[PDB]
Amino acid sequence: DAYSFTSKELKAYKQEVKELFYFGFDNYLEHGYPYDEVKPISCVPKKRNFEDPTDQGTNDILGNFTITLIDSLTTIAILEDRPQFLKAVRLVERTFPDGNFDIDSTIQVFEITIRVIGSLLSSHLYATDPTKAVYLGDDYDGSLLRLAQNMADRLLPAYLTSTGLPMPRRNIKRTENNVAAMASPMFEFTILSYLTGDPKYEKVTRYAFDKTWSLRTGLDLLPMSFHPEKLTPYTPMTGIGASIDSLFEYALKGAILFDDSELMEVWNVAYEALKTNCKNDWFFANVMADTGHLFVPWIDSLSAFFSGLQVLAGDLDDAIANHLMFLKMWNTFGGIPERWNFSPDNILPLEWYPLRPEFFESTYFLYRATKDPFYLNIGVHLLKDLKQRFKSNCGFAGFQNVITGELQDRMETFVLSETLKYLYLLFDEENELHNSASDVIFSTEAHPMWLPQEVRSNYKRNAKFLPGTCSIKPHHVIGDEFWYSPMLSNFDRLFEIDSRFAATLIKPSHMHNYNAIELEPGFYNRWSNPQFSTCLIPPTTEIFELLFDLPGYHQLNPLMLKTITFETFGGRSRLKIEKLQIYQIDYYGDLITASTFQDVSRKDIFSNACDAVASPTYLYRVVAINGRILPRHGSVQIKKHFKMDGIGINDHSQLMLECTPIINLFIV
Amino acid sequence: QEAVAPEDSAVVKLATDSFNEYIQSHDLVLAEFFAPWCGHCKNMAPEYVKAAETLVEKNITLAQIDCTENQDLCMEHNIPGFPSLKIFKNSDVNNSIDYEGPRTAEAIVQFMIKQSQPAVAVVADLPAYLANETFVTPVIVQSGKIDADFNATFYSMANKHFNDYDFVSAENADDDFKLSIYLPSAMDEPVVYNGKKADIADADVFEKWLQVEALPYFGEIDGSVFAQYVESGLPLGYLFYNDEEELEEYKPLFTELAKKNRGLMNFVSIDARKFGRHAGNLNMKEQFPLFAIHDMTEDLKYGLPQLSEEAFDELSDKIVLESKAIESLVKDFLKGDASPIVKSQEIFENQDSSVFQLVGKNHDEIVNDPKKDVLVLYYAPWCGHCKRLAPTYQELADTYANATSDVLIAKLDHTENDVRGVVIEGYPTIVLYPGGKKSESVVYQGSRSLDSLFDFIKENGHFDVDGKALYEEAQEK
Ligand SMILES: CC(=O)N[C@@H]1[C@@H](O)[C@H](O)[C@@H](CO)O[C@H]1O
Ligand SMILES: CC(=O)N[C@@H]1[C@@H](O)[C@H](O)[C@@H](CO)O[C@H]1O
Ligand SMILES: CC(=O)N[C@@H]1[C@@H](O)[C@H](O)[C@@H](CO)O[C@H]1O
Ligand SMILES: [Ca+2]
Repeated sequence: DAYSFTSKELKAYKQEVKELFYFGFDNYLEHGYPYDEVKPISCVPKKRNFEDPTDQGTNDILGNFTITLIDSLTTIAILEDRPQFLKAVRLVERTFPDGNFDIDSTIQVFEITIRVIGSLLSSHLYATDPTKAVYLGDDYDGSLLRLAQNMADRLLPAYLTSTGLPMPRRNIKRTENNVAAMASPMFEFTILSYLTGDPKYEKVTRYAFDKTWSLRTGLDLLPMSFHPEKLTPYTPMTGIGASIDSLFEYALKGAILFDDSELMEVWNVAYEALKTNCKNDWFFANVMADTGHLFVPWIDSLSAFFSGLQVLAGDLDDAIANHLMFLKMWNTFGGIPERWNFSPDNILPLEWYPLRPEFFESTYFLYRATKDPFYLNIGVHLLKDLKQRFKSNCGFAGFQNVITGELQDRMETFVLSETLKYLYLLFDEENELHNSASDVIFSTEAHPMWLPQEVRSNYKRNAKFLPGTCSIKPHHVIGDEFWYSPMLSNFDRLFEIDSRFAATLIKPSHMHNYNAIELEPGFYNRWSNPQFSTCLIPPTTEIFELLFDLPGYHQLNPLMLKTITFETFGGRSRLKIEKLQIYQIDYYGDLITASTFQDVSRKDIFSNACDAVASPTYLYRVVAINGRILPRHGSVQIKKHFKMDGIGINDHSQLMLECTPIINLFIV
Repeated sequence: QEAVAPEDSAVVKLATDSFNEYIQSHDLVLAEFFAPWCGHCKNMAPEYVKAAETLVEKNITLAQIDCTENQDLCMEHNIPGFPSLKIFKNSDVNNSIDYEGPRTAEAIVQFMIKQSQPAVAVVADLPAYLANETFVTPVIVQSGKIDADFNATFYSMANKHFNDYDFVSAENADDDFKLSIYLPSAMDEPVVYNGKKADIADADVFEKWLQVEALPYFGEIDGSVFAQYVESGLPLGYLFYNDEEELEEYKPLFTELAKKNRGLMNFVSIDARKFGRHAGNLNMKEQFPLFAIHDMTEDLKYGLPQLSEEAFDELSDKIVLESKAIESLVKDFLKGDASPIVKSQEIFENQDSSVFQLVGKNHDEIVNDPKKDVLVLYYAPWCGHCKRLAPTYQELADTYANATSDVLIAKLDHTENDVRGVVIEGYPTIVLYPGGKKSESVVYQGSRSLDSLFDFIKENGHFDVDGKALYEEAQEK
């Protein structure tokens, strides 16, 4: 019954993940407590580095307030174990009997906000919600809410800047800041405002978020880092990776949770910019904010969350394509390296894998969207890897360096908070979060959030200080299939990444024995359709992209007829064209035949010079526009309502590049 | 693996230049056009090598072509993708049949052995041939004197169903014509044809008779053999069993049913351990043993009542399906009185919130009511936009619930509930069902704002309840 994924076997895996989380949490309680974390290899507390203030890498995360316990509160709540949650809440109260975080620690506002405040707010919601199986009722007295409010009060002074943007670090007892740090806190602080009824948190943090969004450039791409006082971008680099991810995440999630139209519009604009400029076939590359040109040849591991974010936004196909790349990265290295070059070990600049949950989060959300046992198999293999390689004497340790296989002696709080939580939820089909609530919004640290309607109404009343849609099914899903996984069987480009980036996907020495997750014989022999489980011939043709800086405004959602219609073409438009040569394999795996070149007009009816040139060797085909990969036989028409050299229009109304018509691009 | 057969292995590596010569110098050659990179060929390689080792004893050669190296050869054959298992016969490079069965050593070996033999095997004595070799597929035999037209249609079908079955021709002048099918499961029992001789000569009649009577009475169902049951067109009755002992317990009754209901519906046994999720795909809960009847023609699932999840968890004794219950369900389905099972969650008896959670079972009943106006929102729990709408939907439902009690506000989880007769091209989809005996459903297109929804309900509602004023009248208080 291996890899059959019945309800009973899923319950077994869920129990295994529960036992793993309890192993880690009990080890922390026994050894690390009362300190922030417990070192897994050495079985000793990982105390805050009091002696060396300069060590902001460790000091920022560790404020010496049992951050692991606070973060694990929400994980315990999701486990639906009332006794354990009550015990943890009582332990938190005992650690902070006065109800305040009077700890002399210089800490990072963003990380602390997402972890301690997020966990406290979600735990309070769980404790005060009668529906939840972890309801405390009389035993609870708002202590978690008061602690969260105290921490928020201590952190708020960070926003008392000239421009209203928060300072990167602050001392709770008493220059460069990334956009994610500047803006993301607003989600948690607005939830806090709703719960307490105090508008100040929401007002200040929302203003900071709005300023951060306004800092975007003309392309609607936000540079990752900024100087709050000078408002000068340190790096033109931008993307969906670390330091900017939480901004988009919380823009969309706040739009969803607070029913805010401004946040939803911000998300729409930012997401359209990302699709136009950053998006590629298998990942969102990192591009210059001002120009949109590729900046660095690597994609960081933090960006693996965007598949889940897109699942939330309703773009299943993009999420699947992006998640497949990180699946291949795990297959190659056994752990998603911090950074990885797609264009050429030495390939990985930063190669430590701290056991980040983003891949787990994406797998969980994609399984929820598609219900495909492909992602269940991914989760099973991740659990096996945890137990066999990451599990240690007193916790779970990630790779210090995937190239050599060394395991670092550190258990980050996000491990217990997010990785185990998402794995359990992926295996816990019957969890109340998705079976019953159906409206929860996970925070960036995987803390469930939801504002009760009474709280919403009270906050709205007492103040004192076309639309979007979701795709029903992925494109690759064909008809109905009961026996086989649609991803394995029907995703023709499933293994295209292996060939396309074979140069940079080099298995380290310790990875030689490991087989590809999707190719596990037990899983493959069961969840693969022999009729359709077929590779796709790679494109041998030349593929190049050009930029169209046409004046006007950019249409956020061009309407789909197998045709994409562009009423307006203003702003930069990244068009991915394919050169067509006779007897060659195209982007879609079909052999180019002479009929393609038959009845071709190279003459420019809008000009005269091109006519002499026309009086062929190759044609041009558009395969993706503004990041939207066209379907097979996919035409594109742009409404007329040109000056740029080398552009022409023929009798058939197909734009010419270099006097060469583009078969599927039209100008109507 | 590496997707490339080892050199010591029987597999033959064929290059661009050496492919044509090898094909011309060998009668039957199964060529695999693979690629070292993508893993379908990687999982193919072990079973392919085993099949090559087995086939070498019988002189059938297996070849491997690496499209990454022999590009031109691969385009010349119009390879769609990898692995493409193509069969070359009679030293003909132009002619290339495509392998279709499962990618297993046993399947490949059987397919190639069949390809080696002629379409129809002529045997002097039937019993000798039957005993000589064991068969893994049904054997169709045209014993006795054969009419010319029937002979032609029989050979045409054999060519058509070359891979599906093995056809045998044992012509005897004295013995009368006797078409038969030998099921491998029961080689003793032949399925003799009792219809008139004229119609069976028709290709369609023979095709239907094969598609119906060429299936095991109570065989083990699996994805590979699913196409055989789909082609028959009859309803399929699944039996989930936890262990072989359970299957042996249930075998007599189900074999009797399959024999008795032959030509009406098909009964199969599905290993619950291997295929538990199929039970969910059949609109039945994973509580085995479990009998579910699937009607692929109409897409209607019928099954025995199942214990509730809470009762199942409390339950500690193995579930047993009553034979009388199974027979009664089968009879009701055949008559047509049996009611289908619609994919639906448990009926939300307790409705704490104003929004009336609709499940698949009660959906059509609730919306079709003419006494009230129903505004169903179709949502997926994962989709963000529906979560965004939930607060406004709750406010609107609260506003209408206390006002005139004539407009019902509900929502249905489309991912967990299948609603038949409603077109949902995305999420969220807000559909207003106006009151009255006959009133076509209206789909909401405007921005999903509170005032917009109120105006939509008023304008397209049969009872013309003005929600917005009711909202204001509650607002003033
Ligand atoms: C600076 C320091 O070590 N402070 C610790 C604190 O981390 C711990 O939670 C508390 C409980 O005993 O005891 C304090 O002395
Ligand atoms: C038993 C044996 O070796 N038979 C071979 C046969 O496989 C081959 O196709 C043919 C032409 O080369 O020559 C025969 O002798
Ligand atoms: C009596 C008999 O078997 N006749 C067959 C005929 O049906 C078939 O079409 C032909 C082609 O192989 O071969 C003959 O021997
Ligand atoms: Ca995150």
